[PDB]
Amino acid sequence: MRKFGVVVVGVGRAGSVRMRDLRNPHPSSAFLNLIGFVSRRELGSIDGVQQISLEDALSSQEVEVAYICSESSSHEDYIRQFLNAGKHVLVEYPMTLSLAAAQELWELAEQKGKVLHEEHVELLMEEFAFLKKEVVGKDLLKGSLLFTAGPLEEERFGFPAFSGISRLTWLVSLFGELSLVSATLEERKQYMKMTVCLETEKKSPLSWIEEKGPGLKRNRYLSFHFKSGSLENVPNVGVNKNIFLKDQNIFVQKLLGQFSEKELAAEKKRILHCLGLAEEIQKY
Amino acid sequence: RKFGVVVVGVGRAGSVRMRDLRNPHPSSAFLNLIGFVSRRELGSIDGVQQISLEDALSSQEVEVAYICSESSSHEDYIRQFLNAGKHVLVEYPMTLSLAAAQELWELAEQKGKVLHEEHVELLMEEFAFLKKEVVGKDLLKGSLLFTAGPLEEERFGFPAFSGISRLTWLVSLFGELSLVSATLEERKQYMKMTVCLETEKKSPLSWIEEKGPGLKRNRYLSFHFKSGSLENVPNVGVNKNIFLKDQNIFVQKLLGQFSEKELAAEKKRILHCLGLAEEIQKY
Ligand SMILES: NC(=O)c1ccc[n+]([C@@H]2O[C@H](COP(=O)([O-])OP(=O)(O)OC[C@H]3O[C@@H](n4cnc5c(N)ncnc54)[C@H](OP(=O)(O)O)[C@@H]3O)[C@@H](O)[C@H]2O)c1
Ligand SMILES: NC(=O)c1ccc[n+]([C@@H]2O[C@H](COP(=O)([O-])OP(=O)(O)OC[C@H]3O[C@@H](n4cnc5c(N)ncnc54)[C@H](OP(=O)(O)O)[C@@H]3O)[C@@H](O)[C@H]2O)c1
Repeated sequence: MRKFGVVVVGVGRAGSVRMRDLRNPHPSSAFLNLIGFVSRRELGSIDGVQQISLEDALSSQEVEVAYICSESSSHEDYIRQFLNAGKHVLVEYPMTLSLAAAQELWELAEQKGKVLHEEHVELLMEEFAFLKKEVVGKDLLKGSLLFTAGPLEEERFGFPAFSGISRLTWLVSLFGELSLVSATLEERKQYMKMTVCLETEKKSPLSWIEEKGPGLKRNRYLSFHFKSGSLENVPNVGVNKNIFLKDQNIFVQKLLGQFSEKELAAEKKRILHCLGLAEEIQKY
Repeated sequence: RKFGVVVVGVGRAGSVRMRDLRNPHPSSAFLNLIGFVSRRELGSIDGVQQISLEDALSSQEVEVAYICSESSSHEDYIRQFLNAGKHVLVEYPMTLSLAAAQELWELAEQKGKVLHEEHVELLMEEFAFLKKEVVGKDLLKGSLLFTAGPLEEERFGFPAFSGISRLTWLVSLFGELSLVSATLEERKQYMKMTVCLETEKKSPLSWIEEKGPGLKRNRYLSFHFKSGSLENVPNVGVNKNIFLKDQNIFVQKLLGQFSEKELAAEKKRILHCLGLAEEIQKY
């Protein structure tokens, strides 16, 4: 059995889940081989997995795939280094905090012949499976999505339109490419609220709000209105199941060339579309 | 805006279905389990009420029938519910003859409803893996053995049908297959079916179903390619809601989320297998 060598860079929340998924038996994982991890800190060994240096990780012929799971701000730096070193790259969203940087990195992967992949577990959640099915038949009059959470260090996870690009990705996936009508932002040092206004190609208004402050329980609130009727809640649709694993599975399919050019292009377009809006929003 | 569902036949399959309908899941959000139908008088499984075949066919409220009874009665129930105007999900094998399947597909088509043969075996982790391993390859020779306990042929049918799941793997992994030969041993409480198939590129696949007492339900698999071989599926973890996952495909059909191209490819495959099961039963 021919397995790709993997190293997980940044052993945080995201990183731990990846290591655990690699180490447990699954179809995706059968094709991979976790050779070690890279951390800014001196950890030694997580689950019999050894720490290894950035230096030795880029060097190694054994290592063919880098999972970048560090804070958003360092993503761009690491992606570039691993692509230049000749490795395939999986990176958690947002892949970068600028459109131009994303463009450069895709173009580099393309040139170096490797897969670059922005993880999007939000598209694999139950809540979204349901919405994908509910929206199918419909023509949206107006709609709104609010996400609340605790404070987040912008110096390392970036501006909220980037840190919450997942919410945007929903709206884009559900309703096509969107354009920016306006965007306001309140800050107050440890609170913050971002109010965005988007339109769909058929010119119908979507509202997007991210609120982050202390005492705020991570939550999602959603309301869609169509010509046929409205949806005020997602109903109880059960708990999310291995969203990260599932994303690994898409990545391995890429490594194996199981997706079409048509498909890989649609995805690239979408990712850039969002990164761009995040930027357009941050300007306004 | 939920479809009314009734589960016909409360066995192992039927229990799973009712549990999955009762629990909160994306699929299920679109369905509404109205009742079940049983040859026996059960009363109420989980606050779900028993309802007659008669009142089940009558009801405007009931729009979908899940047929989960023994394979022998599938063809009977499918026809009745399709005639009564209901969409139909049926567990494999949908029928025990090619001809019957063709008629029932043609009936659904004419009545404008979805008919769906369940194939949870395509949703197993073991298959997820094979789907990826096979992708790059050119198969020299290959073999698949499945063992289990005895099974009443009068009610689950001939083994090529009761194990059409195994065939559906080989077909799904290696394209449409042809029959070169097929032998069968019996000693009444034991049985072994040895089949030989070829792929379009004319390379040999062996398929064996063994059923007898004291035999632990098991699968054994060996593929040889021009590049190398595969003697085991490695530990790939346990299966996860294969039935729910099938329901999901069914609902996607109810919402028309699949293309004509896709729905066609699936009908073709299903019939290709039912046909082979028949050609094997002949020989
Ligand atoms: N985890 C999720 O649920 C999730 C979901 C979607 C997207 N993401 C994305 O995934 C990336 C990482 O998110 P995350 O939630 O994993 O970030 P995190 O838990 O805050 O960890 C990020 C980084 O913190 C460093 N670190 C410093 N002190 C640490 C400590 N005491 N414990 C753990 N790590 C520490 C690690 O780098 P070193 O090991 O080198 O120090 C680690 O890579 C972000 O780009 C985020 O946008 C995460
Ligand atoms: N088991 C699986 O994992 C599985 C997987 C794929 C396909 N299938 C297919 O599922 C269909 C049924 O298979 P199955 O495994 O569910 O068969 P099963 O559990 O033996 O049930 C079949 C029928 O037996 C009747 N029955 C009579 N007495 C019973 C009792 N005491 N307890 C439970 N049921 C009793 C039930 O009908 P009444 O309620 O009307 O009495 C039930 O519908 C077949 O086509 C099989 O090929 C099963």
